[PDB]
Amino acid sequence: MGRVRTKTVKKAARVIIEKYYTRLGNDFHTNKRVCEEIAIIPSKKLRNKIAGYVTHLMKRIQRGPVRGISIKLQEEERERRDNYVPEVSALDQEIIEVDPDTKEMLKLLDFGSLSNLQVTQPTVGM
Amino acid sequence: SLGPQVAEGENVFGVCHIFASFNDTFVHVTDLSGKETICRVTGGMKVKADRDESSPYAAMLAAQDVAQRCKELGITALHIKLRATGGNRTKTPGPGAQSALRALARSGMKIGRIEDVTPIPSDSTRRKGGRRGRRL
Amino acid sequence: RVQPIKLARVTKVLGRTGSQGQCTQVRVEFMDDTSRSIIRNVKGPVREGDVLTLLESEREARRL
Amino acid sequence: MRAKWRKKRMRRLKRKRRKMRQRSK
Amino acid sequence: MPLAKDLLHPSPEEEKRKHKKKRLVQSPNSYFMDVKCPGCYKITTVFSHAQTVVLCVGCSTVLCQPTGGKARLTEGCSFRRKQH
Amino acid sequence: TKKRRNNGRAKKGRGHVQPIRCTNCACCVPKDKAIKKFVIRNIVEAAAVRDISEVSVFDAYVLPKLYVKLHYCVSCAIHSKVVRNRSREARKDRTPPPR
Amino acid sequence: KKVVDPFSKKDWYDVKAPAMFNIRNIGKTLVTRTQGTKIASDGLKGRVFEVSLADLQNDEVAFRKFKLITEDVQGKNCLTNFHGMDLTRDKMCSMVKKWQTMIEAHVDVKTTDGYLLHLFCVGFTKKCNNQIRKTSYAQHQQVRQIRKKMMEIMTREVQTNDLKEVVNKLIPDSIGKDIEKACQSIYPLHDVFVRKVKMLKKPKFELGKLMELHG
RNA sequence: CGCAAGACGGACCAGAGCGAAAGCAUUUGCCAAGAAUGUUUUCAUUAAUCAAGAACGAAAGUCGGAGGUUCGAAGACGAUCAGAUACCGUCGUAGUUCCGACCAUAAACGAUGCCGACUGGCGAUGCGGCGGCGUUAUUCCCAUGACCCGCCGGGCAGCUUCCGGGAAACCAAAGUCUUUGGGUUCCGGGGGGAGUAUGGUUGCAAAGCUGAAACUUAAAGGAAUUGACGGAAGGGCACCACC
Ligand SMILES: [Mg+2]
Ligand SMILES: [Mg+2]
Ligand SMILES: [Mg+2]
Ligand SMILES: [Mg+2]
Ligand SMILES: [Mg+2]
Ligand SMILES: [Mg+2]
Ligand SMILES: [Mg+2]
Ligand SMILES: [Mg+2]
Ligand SMILES: [Mg+2]
Ligand SMILES: [Mg+2]
Ligand SMILES: [Mg+2]
Ligand SMILES: [Mg+2]
Ligand SMILES: [Mg+2]
Ligand SMILES: [Mg+2]
Ligand SMILES: [Mg+2]
Ligand SMILES: [Mg+2]
Ligand SMILES: [Mg+2]
Ligand SMILES: [Mg+2]
Ligand SMILES: [Mg+2]
Ligand SMILES: [Mg+2]
Ligand SMILES: [Mg+2]
Ligand SMILES: [Mg+2]
Ligand SMILES: [Mg+2]
Ligand SMILES: [Mg+2]
Ligand SMILES: [Mg+2]
Ligand SMILES: [Mg+2]
Ligand SMILES: [Mg+2]
Ligand SMILES: [Mg+2]
Ligand SMILES: [Mg+2]
Ligand SMILES: [Mg+2]
Ligand SMILES: [Mg+2]
Ligand SMILES: [Mg+2]
Ligand SMILES: [Mg+2]
Ligand SMILES: [Mg+2]
Ligand SMILES: [Mg+2]
Ligand SMILES: [Mg+2]
Ligand SMILES: [Mg+2]
Ligand SMILES: [Mg+2]
Ligand SMILES: [Mg+2]
Ligand SMILES: [Mg+2]
Ligand SMILES: [Mg+2]
Ligand SMILES: [Mg+2]
Ligand SMILES: [Mg+2]
Ligand SMILES: [Mg+2]
Ligand SMILES: [Mg+2]
Repeated sequence: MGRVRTKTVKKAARVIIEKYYTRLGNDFHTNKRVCEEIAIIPSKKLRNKIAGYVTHLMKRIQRGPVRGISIKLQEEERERRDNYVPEVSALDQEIIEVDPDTKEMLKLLDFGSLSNLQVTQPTVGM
Repeated sequence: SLGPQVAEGENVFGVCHIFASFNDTFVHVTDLSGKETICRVTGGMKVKADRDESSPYAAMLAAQDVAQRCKELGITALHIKLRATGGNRTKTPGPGAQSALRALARSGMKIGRIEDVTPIPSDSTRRKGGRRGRRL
Repeated sequence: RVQPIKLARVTKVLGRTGSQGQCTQVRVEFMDDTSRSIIRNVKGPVREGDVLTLLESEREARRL
Repeated sequence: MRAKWRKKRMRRLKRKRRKMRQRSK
Repeated sequence: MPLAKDLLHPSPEEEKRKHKKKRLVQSPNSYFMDVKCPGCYKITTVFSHAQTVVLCVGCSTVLCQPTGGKARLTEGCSFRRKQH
Repeated sequence: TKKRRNNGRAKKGRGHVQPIRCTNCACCVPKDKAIKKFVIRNIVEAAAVRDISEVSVFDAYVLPKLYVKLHYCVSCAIHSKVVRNRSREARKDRTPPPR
Repeated sequence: KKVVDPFSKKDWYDVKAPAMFNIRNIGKTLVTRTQGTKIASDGLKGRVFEVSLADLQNDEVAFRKFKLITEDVQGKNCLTNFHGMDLTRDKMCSMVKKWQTMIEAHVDVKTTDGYLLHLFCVGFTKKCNNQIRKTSYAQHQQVRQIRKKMMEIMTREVQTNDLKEVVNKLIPDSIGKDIEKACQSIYPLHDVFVRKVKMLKKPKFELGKLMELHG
């Protein structure tokens, strides 16, 4: 048997999805026609294997993103999550409080407010 | 082969002494004191080729031959004292050890407290073999 | 020196041991007390689930 | 060994020769 | 070590961590102190690393003890460093 | 050429160490150059433990362990696959193999 | 001895244990019945039985094997007496481990009776709960002081006692329990036992003193 | 179950310790010795390395006594093999052990003289001292011990790197070297003949120390690279391989 697609079958199927993503549905016999229209595959046997990897990749891409294919419609949802996140309109705030040996680090840099104190358990970690 | 005058609930105890060298294995069995002895079977009685005298099958053939004889008298439960060769030697039990021990739990007896006993020296004499060892 | 036959059912196939890889390691039940279990070495082509026949259930073979 | 045994053979021949010489005189 | 440390003016707190022979001028780690026992009252002055059993010139059977290093006092009160 | 920084031995700051006999070869190797192995195993086998725990006279019995300390000559320790020859730079790992 | 069926000439016996122990029935022995001159009661003495502790108190640990010799027979009853304790092997072998210090001592002593004992002790330094150094080693003088204390305690607790009172201390091991608390201001010493006792010399019989124990 | 004998001190036991090196492990006592550490003690150049000379020196071996458990050169057999005077097996003399005299060698190795100066980082580890929050033990104490966090000496080592060096493997010394000189002792000069011959000397002996030449030869050698091979290891494969 074998059935380990060669790198010339796993590179067509990767370019095709990038260029034509909105045609390539999820069944095999329609993809076998779209692929025959868009590119020039000089054989029937090769055309079918390319169109058969396209379907695998399509089923996988209807989940999370795959690391060889950069499609337009799935960039923008990452671009969003980098532009901002649903969590906060405030900063994670300046109103935060700390403990000793830093009050004296500031006493030589001149701060005077919004802090706390607790002298830690009296020997190094255990 | 009479025994004690009680047989109903309690268990008349005994002691095994499984000696399990390479080359051969003995299943003894004695009374609770150790002094007086009962049937003793050794792997080389059960098989007829020297190379087999220590093997799991020769040991399983001996454990039963001792269990049937003990059950014939009074002894229902057994204590176990497991022996390797010891004395500046292998001090790890041979191939019959595990095999004879399971073969009398299965053939009727009841196992008591099991212990390891093998002579271990506090720096013994010089071991046979030569300074360059027994090379193969 | 007299033991009845026992019938075991194969529950799992482990690997193909032996020097030419001829015999097969297998784990069996016992069909009267399904609690028991041993590892045996068979000679033909075992599948899974079929009833072997043991002439001495006490052994337990451990290699080739 | 071959250095060890060369040394040993030379030693035994030297013993034989010394014995012959000093027994001659 | 920064490749530019200046040696003519060491740290007033590092100059005291190095061995007594290895600092710019040698200087002992010992000192003198005025012990003052309870009871009989005299101001006998003792070396630190004493290595002798000293006595108070009066009502004491002992006043300090020898050890591997600094002497350990029994009950000596003041023991001020004498600072000359 | 030199093959090990420590000569394949533990001795540093010492003249002599008392020898010790191999456990199968009966050879005679230094106590720091021999290959040691502690072995802790049940007196019963793991196949048998469910049968022996079934015909005890007592209700709770945890079976005894067998403590043995073994020493191997190098030839016998290599013939019994206790250790294997390693790559040249992969020779300088001291941590014992992962369990 | 291969005359016909040498097991149809044996008689079974009982074996009792001194009145300190709860389960007072050790088990059974057997012996060729009285013949021309080798009277059986001769053959039933000097038999040593090694008995785990759990088969005596029913409530204590499974190590601490005791030993009991028989001294006289009274109509199918073998009456026995103390002979010396030991410890089972694997407990011992499983205490001895690396990065420690095994301290050992031993003494010879008498009871108020002529019973001359020969005791043995053993202890192990402790890794303190909060430690980080991989080793818990003791210096040599600390070891020596610990040994002095271990010999001294272990001799006091026997010299002032009859055989029965010392066996009563051996049963729960108050001896090692005390030493573990005494030697704690030198090195914590997390494990202390009395690993063996040998009986060296024993005084005259005195049947009545025996029956004191079995009363 | 008990008696006797001789040797051996396991597990703890470590890239730990001590000693000038060879070497050194059951408890307790006696005898002198020592490094490191602490010091606002004392003398004031007393030092470093060393021909001559001198102490110790594993195992084997020699001589005279005592002893003789295990192991075992030589030896007698049984196997294995073409043969087996060998590897393997049973037995066994000298020996192995102690006392008194000899012997002076070893891959006696870190294959690396000793003394002194300077040049990176990091953690640990054995000894001593100093500082410090807790925890723990005894009399509730303080003193002291076990632990935890640092610092200072000198010790056995380890990791790390383009300090630098080297033919390279590699080395914090085997560095500070054509930019060559801190002090001093032993010792090498292509390969063999050869640590042989001979003379001297020491030894009861076995042997040690000192030690040539004739003649013969174009290489012998060191570190590293690529193959080929292995009765070396880990994966995988083929009815011209097996089952
Ligand atoms: Mg070989
Ligand atoms: Mg090589
Ligand atoms: Mg040293
Ligand atoms: Mg050195
Ligand atoms: Mg040496
Ligand atoms: Mg002795
Ligand atoms: Mg020991
Ligand atoms: Mg030490
Ligand atoms: Mg000289
Ligand atoms: Mg010698
Ligand atoms: Mg000798
Ligand atoms: Mg002489
Ligand atoms: Mg003799
Ligand atoms: Mg011969
Ligand atoms: Mg041949
Ligand atoms: Mg022959
Ligand atoms: Mg031989
Ligand atoms: Mg022999
Ligand atoms: Mg000599
Ligand atoms: Mg001399
Ligand atoms: Mg030499
Ligand atoms: Mg040399
Ligand atoms: Mg230097
Ligand atoms: Mg310290
Ligand atoms: Mg240090
Ligand atoms: Mg470079
Ligand atoms: Mg460095
Ligand atoms: Mg350095
Ligand atoms: Mg270093
Ligand atoms: Mg240099
Ligand atoms: Mg230079
Ligand atoms: Mg210089
Ligand atoms: Mg030359
Ligand atoms: Mg030639
Ligand atoms: Mg030459
Ligand atoms: Mg020369
Ligand atoms: Mg001469
Ligand atoms: Mg001369
Ligand atoms: Mg002469
Ligand atoms: Mg010369
Ligand atoms: Mg080469
Ligand atoms: Mg392989
Ligand atoms: Mg195939
Ligand atoms: Mg063919
Ligand atoms: Mg075929």
